[PDB]
Amino acid sequence: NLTLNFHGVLRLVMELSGEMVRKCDPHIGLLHRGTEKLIEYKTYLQALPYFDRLDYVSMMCNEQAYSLAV
Amino acid sequence: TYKYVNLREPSMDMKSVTDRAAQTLLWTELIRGLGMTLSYLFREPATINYPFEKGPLSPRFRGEHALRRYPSGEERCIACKLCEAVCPAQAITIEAEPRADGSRRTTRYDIDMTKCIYCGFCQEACPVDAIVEGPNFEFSTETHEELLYNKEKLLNNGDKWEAEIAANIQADYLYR
Amino acid sequence: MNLMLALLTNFTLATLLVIIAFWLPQLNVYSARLPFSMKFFLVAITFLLFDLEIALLLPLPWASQTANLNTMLTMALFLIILLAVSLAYEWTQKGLEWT
Amino acid sequence: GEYVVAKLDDLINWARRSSLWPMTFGLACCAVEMMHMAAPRYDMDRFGVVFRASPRQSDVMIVAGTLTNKMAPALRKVYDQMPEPRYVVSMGSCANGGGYYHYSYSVVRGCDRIVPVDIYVPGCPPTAEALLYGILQLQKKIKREKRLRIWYRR
Amino acid sequence: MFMINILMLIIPILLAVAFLTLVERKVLGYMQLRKGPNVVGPYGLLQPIADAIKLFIKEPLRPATSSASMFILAPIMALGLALTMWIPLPMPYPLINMNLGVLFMLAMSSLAVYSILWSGWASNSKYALIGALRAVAQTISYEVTLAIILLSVLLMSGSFTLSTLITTQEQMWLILPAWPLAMMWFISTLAETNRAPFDLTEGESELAGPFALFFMAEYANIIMMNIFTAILFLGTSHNPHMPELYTINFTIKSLLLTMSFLWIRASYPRFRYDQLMHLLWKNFLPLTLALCMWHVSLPILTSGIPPQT
Amino acid sequence: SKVKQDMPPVGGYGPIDYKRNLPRRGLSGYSMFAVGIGALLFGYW
Amino acid sequence: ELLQVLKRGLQQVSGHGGLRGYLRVLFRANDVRVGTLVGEDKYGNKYYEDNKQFFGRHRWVIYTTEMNGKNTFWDVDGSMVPPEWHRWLHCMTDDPPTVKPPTARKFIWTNHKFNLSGTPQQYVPYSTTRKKIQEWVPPSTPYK
Ligand SMILES: CCCCCCCCCCCCCCCCCC(=O)OC[C@H](COP(=O)(O)OCCN)OC(=O)CCCCCCCCCCCCCCCCC
Ligand SMILES: CCCCCCCCCCCCO[C@@H]1O[C@H](CO)[C@@H](O[C@H]2O[C@H](CO)[C@@H](O)[C@H](O)[C@H]2O)[C@H](O)[C@H]1O
Ligand code: SF4
Ligand code: SF4
Ligand code: SF4
Repeated sequence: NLTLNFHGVLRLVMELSGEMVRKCDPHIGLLHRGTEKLIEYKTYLQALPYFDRLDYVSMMCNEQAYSLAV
Repeated sequence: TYKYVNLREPSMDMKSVTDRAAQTLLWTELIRGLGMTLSYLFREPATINYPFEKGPLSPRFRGEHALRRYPSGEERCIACKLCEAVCPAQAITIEAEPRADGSRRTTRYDIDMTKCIYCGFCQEACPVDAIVEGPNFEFSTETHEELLYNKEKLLNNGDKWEAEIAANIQADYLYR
Repeated sequence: MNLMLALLTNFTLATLLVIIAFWLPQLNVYSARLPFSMKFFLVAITFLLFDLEIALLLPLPWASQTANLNTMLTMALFLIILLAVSLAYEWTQKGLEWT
Repeated sequence: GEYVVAKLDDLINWARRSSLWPMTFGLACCAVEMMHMAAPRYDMDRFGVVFRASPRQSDVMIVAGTLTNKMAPALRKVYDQMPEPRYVVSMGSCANGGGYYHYSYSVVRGCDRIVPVDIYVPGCPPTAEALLYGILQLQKKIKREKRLRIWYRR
Repeated sequence: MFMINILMLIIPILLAVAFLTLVERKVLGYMQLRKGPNVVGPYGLLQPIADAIKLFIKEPLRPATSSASMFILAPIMALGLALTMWIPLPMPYPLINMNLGVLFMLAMSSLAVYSILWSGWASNSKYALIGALRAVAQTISYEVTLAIILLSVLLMSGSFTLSTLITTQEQMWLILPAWPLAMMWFISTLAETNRAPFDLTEGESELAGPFALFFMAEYANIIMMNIFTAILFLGTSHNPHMPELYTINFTIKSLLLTMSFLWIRASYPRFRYDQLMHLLWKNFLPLTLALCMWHVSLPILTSGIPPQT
Repeated sequence: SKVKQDMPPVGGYGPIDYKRNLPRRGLSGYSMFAVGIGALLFGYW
Repeated sequence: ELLQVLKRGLQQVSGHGGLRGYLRVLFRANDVRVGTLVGEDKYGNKYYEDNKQFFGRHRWVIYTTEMNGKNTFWDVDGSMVPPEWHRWLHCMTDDPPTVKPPTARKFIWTNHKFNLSGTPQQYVPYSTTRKKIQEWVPPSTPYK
């Protein structure tokens, strides 16, 4: 079992036997920026721009989801 | 309503089987792919000749900030602090006092351009069109400190860019 | 002679480029078993055995000048066919799978 | 002795700024605008900027996105492995000074706490054209270097 | 006079490689709806010079190498071997006229895998050695088909002399009687030089001066494979009183084949490692063995055995 | 003055294609093999 | 049409006023297209358009060789475009400042400045407010 230590940035800890993948362990949090906590210090309008920056490929869809909830 | 993207049975008659055999051995789909990249070779490229040519922008473009004046030269900003209150990044810092002529005016107006998210909420909140995001976007710096704007910097941007800023506001204010 | 000079020049130039590539101003004043599959050993060994028989096929362009073409053609095909049997054996014994 | 040194600076400065190979830390949103600067409209390759290079062959690091505390040691490790000369371009508000997450418990307030930065590109995100202006500005900065002139006055 | 001649081969090869890097970036650019280098010199003509100067004054970062001797040997071996592959090429006259020139080229290219092996041993890293062992396993596998395909073609030529391939193709290109072999030959060169869609050293690793020398060797080999493909399958007619007419036609074919490497790189995704091994061991090799059998029999049954000399 | 707003043209926009269009080209497998064998035979002769 | 293509290429040399002018724009702007001279600003930048070109390449500027005392023969910069032409060059409008001049104000900069970062003219931040706490100043005459 050979262990290998390696959109954004991802850390994959993998175990291989020859060519095969026995286990994939994604280690995330490399882009955790406490957005959910920051939103608690914003008004509802002030929080809206945070949703552009989640799935920052689908900005207005994220805006739409937040708007519908509000 | 739905459709199947990949639910088909290949025809198993000899002509169809030989067609697939010919594709496998003679690489026909791969040759077809080469035709597509060849066709692009002879297409005019989409590249523009920056900085001699520029990407199109609209009057609404949110760029570098600036503080504006009335035609007389009086500042438009009256230190209401609505911009500072709405700023999602807390990138605006304001102090004010009665000016020597009794006017309501700021003594500090800082924008930390490295906190700012260029959202334009400040120019929406301003009741007198004092703070705007201008059309400039070519103001990168060699140091961090150069991006911590004070009132002097922002007033100069207003005096520097007013000719364009006034024209852009003219083009879009009926949408606001 | 000409061949030895050509060889000397090629590797001498490669040596000079390499040592020059390593030395330039700068201006600065301040024995085990690899965790690697048995499958890759078999690829190397299979290459070796197939390579040895290609060594025996290399003389075929000259052998076709023979007056004994019955024998030459039979032996040439016999060899290539045995080469194919070797591949079919590797193949059917799962010597070519990577899983 | 002094004419030669000035011309030799010009040559090596020209070669380095004409052949700027970037390693992109595509950390977040700003990486999308970096991809657009590689895309046909701007085509960074036409300036001699290769689309992607490994760190060991890289001349410039573009920090394109938020740098979290969890990610900071890795970013420093990559920077230390760059061969010199090496330059850092900080792209966008997050990398510039923390931006919209500046007050977060998990965010580095500016990538210049971790590595020395040569150019700061403002915006959230900067437009692909704004990044290209920043890259060209770095080229102008390299053009002003006088390494051999200072070497021979030592 | 001969040392002049050697230099008239070596220096142009390195120049051709330098400007192949420009041509690759521009061809790929235009197939991608962009332009590629066009600022550094007119139409990017100074881009190779800027890149070369930049690479050679870059900091030469040597990590702790396990074997200093093998750290220097591998690039010297790679560059020296690459240059050596050109000395028997008839353009239309070779620098050295070898009776067994085809075998010499076969013998020399089979040593090119040592520089991969020695660089993994010199990398002082387990993962770099493993990557080097995968590259070797790929290279030697496709050596198998190249050698057998080459032998099959020479059964129509009758000789190991490279200039005999010119005589053999006086009336007609060998691509016509041997296009199935040409197809697999061409794909084999791509996998042999570790080119896309067989660029698995770059793909797998993704998941200064010395670097430049390895790169020049690799690109010198890419041009040479395509020169060899042009001689083997698209033979240019040679007129002894106007040898430069051969060289121009010869050069154009070689350039077009070299650009087809570029064209192919722009068009396909990459193979999986096991998938390119299956392509060789389960597809090309069975068909090359059958076509080797066929090409031994065909001259005998048509009464078309070529002359020994 | 009358309200003026971004609106579609009277009658709407013209039709817009969206279905996959991958046109069929080339010969049948029989013909392709026939040409290849024919080329080989000419080369052999 | 291969001949007509070459004629147009030759016309570009004439369009740029000879071989020297042709080679100057080639080495300064890497582009030898001939366009209609829309206008020239007070700094010497010249502005061209060609509406046969696709959107994005239909407008361009040839930067002056000297601006505010700086040699810009080789060192051109996007910030060198003054605001009144900036709107037209980026297609925020269809009217160049020659046809629709900007409104004049007494406080608007008469002289545009380009990006001054990294020069002695660079911006340096500071607090614009006055001291808030005033210290007691002891008397200058002894009387302990
Ligand atoms: C009269 C009697 C005569 C007797 C002799 C008769 C013989 C003639 C009839 C036989 C013709 C044989 C064809 C030889 C070509 C090799 C065919 C082949 O191996 O292709 C199959 C291979 C795998 O195919 P796949 O679909 O993935 O799976 C099948 C395996 N299970 O698929 C592939 O190899 C894919 C190719 C990979 C490379 C892709 C990148 C380049 C592709 C475009 C190249 C363009 C062509 C190059 C030409 C070069 C010219 C020098
Ligand atoms: C191929 C033809 C080339 C002809 C041109 C010949 C010009 C010779 C002058 C070369 C000048 C090199 O310039 C110098 O290069 C080295 C890289 O090795 C850089 O790096 C060097 O300096 C830094 C500190 O400054 C050190 O930490 C580093 O370890 C060192 O390698 C320098 O930052 C750069 O100043
Ligand atoms: S653009 Fe948004 S983040 Fe920037 S100063 Fe204005 S309100 Fe604050
Ligand atoms: S800029 Fe506008 S919103 Fe902000 S304090 Fe001044 S007047 Fe109020
Ligand atoms: S600066 Fe703005 S666009 Fe860039 S990563 Fe941060 S939030 Fe996203």
